[PDB]
Formats: sequence, structure tokens, C-alpha cells
Amino acid sequence: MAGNFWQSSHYLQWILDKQDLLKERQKDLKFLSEEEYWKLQIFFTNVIQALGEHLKLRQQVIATATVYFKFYARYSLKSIDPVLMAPTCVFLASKVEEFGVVSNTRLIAAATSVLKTRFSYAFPKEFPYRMNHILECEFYLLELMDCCLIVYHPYRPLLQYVQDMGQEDMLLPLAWRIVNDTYRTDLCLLYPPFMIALACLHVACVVQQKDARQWFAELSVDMEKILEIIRVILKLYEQWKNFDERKEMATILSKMPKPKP
Amino acid sequence: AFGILSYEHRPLKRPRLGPPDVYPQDPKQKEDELTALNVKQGFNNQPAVSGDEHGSAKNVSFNPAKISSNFSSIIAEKLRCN
Amino acid sequence: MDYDFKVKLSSERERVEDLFEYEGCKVGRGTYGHVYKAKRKDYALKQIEGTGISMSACREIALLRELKHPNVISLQKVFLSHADRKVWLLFDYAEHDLWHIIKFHRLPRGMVKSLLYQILDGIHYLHANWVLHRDLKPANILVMGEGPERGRVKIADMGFARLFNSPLKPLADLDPVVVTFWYRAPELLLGARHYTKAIDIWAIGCIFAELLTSEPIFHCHDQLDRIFNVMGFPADMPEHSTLMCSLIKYMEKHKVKPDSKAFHLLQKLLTMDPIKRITSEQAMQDPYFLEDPLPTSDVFAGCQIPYPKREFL
Amino acid sequence: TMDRDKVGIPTDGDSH
Repeated sequence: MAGNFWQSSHYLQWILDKQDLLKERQKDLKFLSEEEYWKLQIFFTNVIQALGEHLKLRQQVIATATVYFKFYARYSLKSIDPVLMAPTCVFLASKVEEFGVVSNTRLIAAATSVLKTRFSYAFPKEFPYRMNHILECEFYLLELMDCCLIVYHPYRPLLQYVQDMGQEDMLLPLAWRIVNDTYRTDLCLLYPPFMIALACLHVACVVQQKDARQWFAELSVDMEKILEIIRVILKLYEQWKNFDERKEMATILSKMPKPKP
Repeated sequence: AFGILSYEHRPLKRPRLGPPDVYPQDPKQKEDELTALNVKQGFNNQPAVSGDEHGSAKNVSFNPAKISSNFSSIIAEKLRCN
Repeated sequence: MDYDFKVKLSSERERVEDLFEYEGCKVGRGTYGHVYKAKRKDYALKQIEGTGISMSACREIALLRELKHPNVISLQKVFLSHADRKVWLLFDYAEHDLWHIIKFHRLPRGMVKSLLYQILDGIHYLHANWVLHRDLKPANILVMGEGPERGRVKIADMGFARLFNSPLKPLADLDPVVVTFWYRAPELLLGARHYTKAIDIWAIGCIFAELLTSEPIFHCHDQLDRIFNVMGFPADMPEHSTLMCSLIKYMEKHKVKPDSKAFHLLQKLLTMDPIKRITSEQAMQDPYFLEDPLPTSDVFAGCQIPYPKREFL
Repeated sequence: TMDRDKVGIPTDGDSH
């Protein structure tokens, strides 16, 4: 289903309030602080992005996989190992987005190569999993995620808005990269895609010194939530300034709560 | 689902745009035209942004104070106009 | 992945065999899977072919999760067994299949009028949500009988249905064959790799002609010869040269008046080109439905159903 | 079961 977001399943059930997110994350917060959990989420989003990029994937499929990964909202982080959450979410996203099913050895080799070339410090050992584990995990994920496999994205509203404005060369790359960066936060679970697209467009036009006051003046939409989205994005960009993967992720994953056999 | 507000029936920027994220069936879109090359070589999809679409840049400087001032100016001007 | 999570999920889960008497009394066999009549300890319980989830199962689940319409089938619940890793779906039971009506009569005009109107509105709704069925067969159209709702044809078995909102890959790069050769559109039969939404229009036109003549119009290069025979050769896309009047006589042979309102719609439904083919919305605007009898929500309209119930295998 | 004016317009759907 596409073309009607307000009747789709992604909006009827999978739009969650921040209070529920804070309440359901207490169990994962009993072992790590908010900063450590946030850094871990950013790191695993980066891992998903790298794994998708290695397999020569598009951007919509990687975004869908990241949205599927962002399961941990309503379930504990120690239930299933995220190092196995990432490849199975990527595989399911590729399967559902009509891009074709990846090969077994292809996926295993890609995952092992990525983990050994760009994430060796986080995982000193190899990737000890087989395709049967991936299949059972994705089957469980499809079971307990209420079979909601269609995920809307801000890309279509962003392209529509930039085409409406007229400028397409000076603003599109910045808006696209801001939309790519905003997936690190939980905004995808909090706000509709078009609000995020509007906030990203506003950031892009403000950064490059374009008079967009007249454009934003005429449109009729709640002007308070956009300020919250801008604040969240600014907090993301400010906190990412002094964060190093190599120096810390070893320590955080040393504190990782691993599942029992 | 009474707490959440829906903009389904509220058009955004009525003179030029309709409902915010609802997509009607346009009769002059790219998914219906059939050129000579489209049938032979299939649908030609090119990346929305030239170069690296996956890549996200965070090294460019941001000034939160300037953005806040511009947003305050926008909201004040919108209040004045209405 | 620990034991406590699995045991908690098993406690939360419910077994399909512990709630429904799906065993025995198989009512339908096909390439899609097995359909049984089931009831709580009546619904149609469908088991999909193949261990695990395939492309067909994933498309089925991801499409009927968010589609709702009086003329479109809607699953009520899904079951997922881990012992054998297969998928079970539960649709509402549809007693009568259009194939059964066709076979039994081998016929009120208002019945076919209303049936065509309902299928056209259903396919228009499907096209509104930016999705392609890619499969229209007389066996895929089901009719409710002697229940809370009479008639009310339902489109189902859309395992091949695919979203066409934005194609990341050409539609023919991952599916060389989309529908049976009995109803394959000429565009895709000519090797087209990017096809529009008009193929379903050709399919509904073909099946409408089938119900008009109570006999398959196209029967079996295997179907290209029949396509050229039924309505002539186009004398006014790829392998144009590699291939190496009739319609009026064909319709006359089946005791159908050449000058009527249904014939014009049927002729305009089937064209050699996609551009001139009419879309779904214009089909309802055709005054063919306006002329008496007017289309009815209830196809039978109080008449007793002579078609027997679907039999077991 | 007669709907004279309803023939022209298709049904919107079940909606919510």
C-alpha cells in the first residue's frame, strides 16, 4: 500500500509516544546510562549502513532495514544479539522492497568481511552464525512485529517540496544527507515523515543562506513540532561532535548484556 | 487512536499542494509513459542526488543560534500575516 | 537468543491445530498452496507452499495487511509454526468461485452486469493504492453465498501482486512470467520489460468476454496465433520483425449482437496499444451499466443459487 | 437494491 499514509498500518499502530519509549527502555537502562545506550544505537545504525553499502544496496532498503531494527523499542536489548539483528533485518528489508533475495554464502561473506575490515576493534572474534540462525530470527521478527512490512520514508515528501520550491541543485544534497543523518535518532518512530522532511529542508535552506521565509509562511501545519524536530537534530549534531567509535565502543560492548545459552 | 491528529483531509499549501503526504493518481507521471528506450532497457532509475547518496556529511559547521533566530523570525512573520 | 524469551513467546502464542479443525476436508489445491475449510474448536485456512517465507508469501503478507475493501479479500489472522517453518493464513470463507459458475453453465444479464461493475470498482480501488495485481483469472474471483452478505465478489490470491510506486529494478528483471498464457497481455507477450498498469485492464476485458460468451475466447507463438486470429493483425514493442473484422464475426458466432452496448465496451477494452486502452475509472462512466437492468449490490437479487457448494478433494 | 445516482462514482472504500 502506498499513497495514503493516514490509513496505513505504519501510522495506526507504529507511531509511539515518547513516554512509551522511555517506559519500555528502563530494562535496557538498568545496565547502561542513557548516553551509552544512545551511542550503542548510533554505532549499530552505522554498522547496518556499512553492511548495506557493502552489498551494493540502495538507500531505501537500508532505511527500511534501519526502521525494522528500531524491534528494540518494545523489547529488551539482551533478548537477541544485535550483531545478528543487523544482517537479518537487512535481508528482510531487501526481500520486502522487491530488490531480490541475497545469496546465503554472499550474505555470510559480506557480513564477515565487513566485521573484519571496519569493526574489528568492536568484535575481536569472527562472526559465529549460520544462515539457519538468520532464517529463524527473521521468522521470529516477522511473527512478533505484527506483520507491518511497509515503511514510509521522508524522501518522497522531500523531493516533492524541493521540486515545488524550484531549487534542486544547491539544496537537494544537503537535505538528503540531513535525512540520512536523522535516522540515528528515534524521530522515525515519533513523527510523520513529512514533518521530518520539512525540518530537514528548513535546516538545509538555513545553512546555505537562502531566503525561505516566504515559502514557509504560506504552508499550513503545526509550527511547534517542527521546532522540536530541529532541536532533536541539533542535539544529535552537537553530541556527535565529541564522540569517537574506536575509543569507546570497546568499553561499551564490554558492558554489553549478553543473552544466556 | 483518538489522541493523534491526522492531516488527511487538511490540504497543505492549497494553491500549489494538496494533502501533505497523500499521493493521488497523477495522469502525467513517469510510471505510465512508454518511450522507445523505456520498453527496451527497462525503467531507467537514476540516483536522486548525484554522487554519493548514501554518504551523510556531519563535518560542516552548524550555528544553532542563527537557526533559532531564523525560525523565530519565520514564526513571528507568520503570526503577523495571519 | 535465550530460552526464557522462547518459552514466553510460546506461552503467548496459540497453536493453529489447537483452535481450528483444519485437518482433513481439503477444499482447494493449487500452486499457491492448500486451502481447507476450518472452524473454531467458517473460514478458509491457506497453507503456503515452501518451507519458510518466500517472495509470494512476503508479498501476500505485506499487501493484505494494509488493504481493506468490501470487494477485496481480507485476512483475519496469521499463524506461524516454528516446528516446520511454514505460514498459515485465515481468510473468510468464500463458497462460490467464478470458475464454478462458468463450469456449471457449460445466465441473467443483470448478474454479469453487476459482477463486471464490482470487479471494475475493486480493481480501480487496487490501482488507487498504487499496486499491480499482475494476475487476473476466473479462478481468482470468489462470490459469497447465503451469508450475512450476498454476492459481493472478492479479489484474492494476489501472491504475484507488486507495488509499482517506484521501481528500483525493472519489473521484468525479477519475474519473466507474470500471469498464465491464457490471459497474458500482448504488451508483455511482445517482450516488454517495463509495462504499465493497463495489463489488468486487458485481463478483465478478456474475462468479461469469457463470461459474455460462456466460453474461453482465447484457447490453446502458442497464444500469439490465437491473439492475431481473434481480432486480426495490427496494420495501423521489441522483436517487431522476429514474430514473422475477425472480432465481429467471432462475437456473432456466439449469438451476440454486433450492435449493442456491451460489444462497444468489450472492443474498447482490448487494444494492441497501452496508450489508447481505457483505465479503470472510465469503465464505470460507460453508459453500458446505465441501461436497464441497473447493476445491483446483490448479484443473485433474491434468486436461489443452483451452483453446488465447493467439493472436497 | 437500486442505486441510480451511485453508478457514476466508485466506492471510496472501507476506510476506518
